[PDB]
Amino acid sequence: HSQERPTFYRQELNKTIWEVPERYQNLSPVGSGAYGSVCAAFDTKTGLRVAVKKLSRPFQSIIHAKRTYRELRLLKHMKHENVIGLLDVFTPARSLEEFNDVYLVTHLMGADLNNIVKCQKLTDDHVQFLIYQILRGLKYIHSADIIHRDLKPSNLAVNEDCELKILDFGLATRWYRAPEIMLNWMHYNQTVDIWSVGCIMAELLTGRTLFPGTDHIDQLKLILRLVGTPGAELLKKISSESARNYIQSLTQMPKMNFANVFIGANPLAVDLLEKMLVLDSDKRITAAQALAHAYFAQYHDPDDEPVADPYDQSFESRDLLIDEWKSLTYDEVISFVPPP
Ligand SMILES: C[S@@](=O)c1ccc(-c2nc(-c3ccc(F)cc3)c(-c3ccncc3)[nH]2)cc1
Ligand SMILES: CCCCCCCCO[C@@H]1O[C@H](CO)[C@@H](O)[C@H](O)[C@H]1O
Repeated sequence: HSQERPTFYRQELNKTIWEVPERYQNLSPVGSGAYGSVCAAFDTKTGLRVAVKKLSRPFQSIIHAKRTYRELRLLKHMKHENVIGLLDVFTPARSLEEFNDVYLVTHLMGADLNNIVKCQKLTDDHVQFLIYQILRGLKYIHSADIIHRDLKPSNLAVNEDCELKILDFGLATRWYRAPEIMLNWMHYNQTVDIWSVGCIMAELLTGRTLFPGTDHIDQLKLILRLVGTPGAELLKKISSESARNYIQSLTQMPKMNFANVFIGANPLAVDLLEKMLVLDSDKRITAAQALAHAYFAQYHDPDDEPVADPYDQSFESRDLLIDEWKSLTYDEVISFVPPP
């Protein structure tokens, strides 16, 4: 109605003074790093357990300030059940002149896909549900012209109703990366993330990491052994002469028979894996196409797989001063409207 600034309180946490609205109670540290620090809390207003992140050094430099702005813009835009979103953002500052600290609030997440899966085979029905949610989230992320680029089990939050959210941080590190990402290709397709989904899905089905490379080259050797050496269609799109001549020099390997590799799996799962784990990124199934695949028939609802509002990322190409990034960040804090 009902206008005021909330009443704040102060408490010493993770070696600094935290100043938060009184709705957030029982702060308990959960982690600290270069980035800032996170406390778990109880939001008495919503009845939700939340995580409150206080950014470290948000405006220390142009690059810090642009990163802070980027993070707030992204979190503000992401409004989807299977993607991290923003419950609240606040500052104790009462003016731009006072503005120094940024706090971000989201649902408390205590378990990632590894924490829940624990290296065991999941049932096919359970794999359908988890992969469906990842693809549902990716459809939304991709529709905002965003590519995750490092999707992996540690970036997937899952609760005890195995409801899943895609994150861009963690609560082995390269095993799920697209081969073009490990070769610093640039010009990435959104299907870089589909490769990662194939890697994750394979592992949930078999209980084994698909490409557990020891290092960069080994990872690539494991990939080529499964999917085969590049065909002529792929080779004609490689602009680098050294890349082409190295690839041609490799002994021709056929794509393995996925039906035999994943013997025992639902043949629809095998079919989907064959469509995700394709070396040529142009020939990989998209998130929207994958959601329509027969494997997900029990979960697919074409009227409840939403896309994002257009996401203005023009700021990415701007070179601005610190105070400008800071003011733009301040604007976004003030304009925040919580979800219903
Ligand atoms: C860069 S790495 O050190 C790093 C690790 C974790 C985090 C990190 N950021 C958050 C986090 C918290 C609130 C937000 F609004 C947004 C992100 C969490 C979080 C969210 C929910 N439950 C538990 C923890 N973890 C950030 C950076
Ligand atoms: C020997 C290992 C070869 C790896 C080949 C990876 C091929 C990835 O696929 C390529 O991705 C590019 C986007 O990044 C596109 O521009 C290309 O058209 C596409 O073919």
